[PDB]
Amino acid sequence: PTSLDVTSMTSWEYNWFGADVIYIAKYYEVRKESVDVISYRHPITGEIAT
Amino acid sequence: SIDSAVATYEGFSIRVHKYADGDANVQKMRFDLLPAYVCFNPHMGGQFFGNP
Amino acid sequence: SQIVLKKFLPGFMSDLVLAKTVDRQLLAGEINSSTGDSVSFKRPHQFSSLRTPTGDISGQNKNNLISGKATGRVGNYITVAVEYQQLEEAIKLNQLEEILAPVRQRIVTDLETELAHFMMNNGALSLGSPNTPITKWSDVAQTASFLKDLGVNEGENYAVMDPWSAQRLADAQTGLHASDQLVRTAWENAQIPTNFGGIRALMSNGLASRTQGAFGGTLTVKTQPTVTYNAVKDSYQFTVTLTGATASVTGFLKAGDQVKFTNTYWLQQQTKQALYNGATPISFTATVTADANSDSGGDVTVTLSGVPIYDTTNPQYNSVSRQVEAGDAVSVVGTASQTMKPNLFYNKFFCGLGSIPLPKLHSIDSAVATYEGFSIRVHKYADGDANVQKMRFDLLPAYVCFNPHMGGQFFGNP
Amino acid sequence: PNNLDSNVSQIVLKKFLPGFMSDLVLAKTVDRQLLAGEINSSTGDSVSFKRP
Amino acid sequence: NNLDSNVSQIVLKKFLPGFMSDLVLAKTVDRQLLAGEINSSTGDSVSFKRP
Repeated sequence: PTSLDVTSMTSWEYNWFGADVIYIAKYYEVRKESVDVISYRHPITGEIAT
Repeated sequence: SIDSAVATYEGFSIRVHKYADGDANVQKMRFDLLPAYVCFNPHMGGQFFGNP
Repeated sequence: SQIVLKKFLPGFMSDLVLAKTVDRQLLAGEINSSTGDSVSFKRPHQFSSLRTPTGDISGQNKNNLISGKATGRVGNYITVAVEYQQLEEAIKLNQLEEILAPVRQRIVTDLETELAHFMMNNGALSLGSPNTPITKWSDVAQTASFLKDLGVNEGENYAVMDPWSAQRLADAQTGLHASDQLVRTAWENAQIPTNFGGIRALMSNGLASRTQGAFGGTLTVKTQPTVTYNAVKDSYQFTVTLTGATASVTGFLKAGDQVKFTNTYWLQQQTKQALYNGATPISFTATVTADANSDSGGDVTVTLSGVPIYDTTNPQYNSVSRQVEAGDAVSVVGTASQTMKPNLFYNKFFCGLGSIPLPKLHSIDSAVATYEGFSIRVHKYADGDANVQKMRFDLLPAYVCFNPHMGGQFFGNP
Repeated sequence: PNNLDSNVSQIVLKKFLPGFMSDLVLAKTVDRQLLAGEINSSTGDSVSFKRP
Repeated sequence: NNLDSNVSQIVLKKFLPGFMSDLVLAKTVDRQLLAGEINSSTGDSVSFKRP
């Protein structure tokens, strides 16, 4: 079944008739993570490449 | 100033009201709907049963 | 007399050391909507060994596996409410911030008073004579010595004492002979160091006090209680009946009193050997949980915290040298009916503490105020047609006692 | 004997068993457009229609 | 009213700490001399000489 987010924000002085709306949210995070970089150092056509 | 929403069920709109009593510390909710019936002409309907 | 200033005159305030020391990590967001009103933890297992030459184990019983529990529950509400006619209250209290400052302090003080009451009601260990105060260096170090003697290592130990007691230790420290820094600090600031005798010493002015409750007569046990591990594997509490008491006295034993069993001694929990206090063996002790009266014939039924387990079919769980049986001699520490302020010492994993978040009440203005890690829900509503605005502050705590044998009370000795 | 009933817990799953149902026939069949937007409680509690 | 069947009684998978001991005598007594001297051939007991 569908469970929607609750905000109690709108309907403030407005007539509501459509109960066929479900509220979905997109959530963003920024994280600092450990990643391993591989340095392909083939001399042909530039050498330093990480 | 009462929290509310709108719900539907096969083309019928229902209002939900959420309100609470502070000293009792109780949360309560209710749903409402108000119908209205008319009868245009009684000579255009009835009950039919299988005759013997 | 008409013109008034705006800075509220400063008031009084207690200090907070109990909440910061109890264990608040295991029980944190654990009583949610799915668990109910209580949750339970597990308990460590103990095993026993059989010594037989040839290693023939046939016939002899193998170790039986028994698991225990430690259940924590929710407490009552900490509610403070204010009502007022808005006309007079809005005269000189704009934005109504005057209320906020001394209400969170009241909530926190009530919470910590109840926490201290719970700690001294459920603690088991006892030390020294209740009458004598703390004066010398040994009165603090004895707690650390006892805790190390029992065998508790994983955690951290703490002792909390009155402000007047700290002066008697700082004054004693001022008489040192070779440490310039210690003598200088004690002389100037009268501040004792963090590690006093091997335990973390703390100062607290707001500390609960208790009444002894009148008692009289050479008490002794009438009926042999059941202290098998199967009975007390969920609570570490047991009920005993006393005889030889006074004819008819109400409030014979108040909550928090200590009852001592003379001929039953403590055991080093791992090595299962008796405990010897340098010159005399250490006797067993327990704490009264609820107040008990005395009926005709001097028969007193009391429920105690901390159990002397002497299971004979599962010897690995023993915590006392011998089994308490009928005719044993008991005594109550302290005087007849004096009132004192007890001193607390405990391990980190003695009692827990947590708070239950409260959802917003529907169609009522609400907000959340935080005060040293405690969340308080505030509401406002206007019930009544008498122009009376009303507010309320709420808090819901949770308590749990893990092991009664890692804490209790302690006093000084002559 | 091993008594290890405290090493487990009583669990109630988060699943709802299906229930019973009815059907919508009479509401979908009768005519609704004539009475739509014709009665309001504050104005009154009755409306009239003209016969041929 | 009567919402008991909704919630469940749970037990967390955490074990509370217990009481430990310490070992000082085993690391001080002699162990070099009586190291493997009792073998299958020697029997249950072995002997040492006196000055």
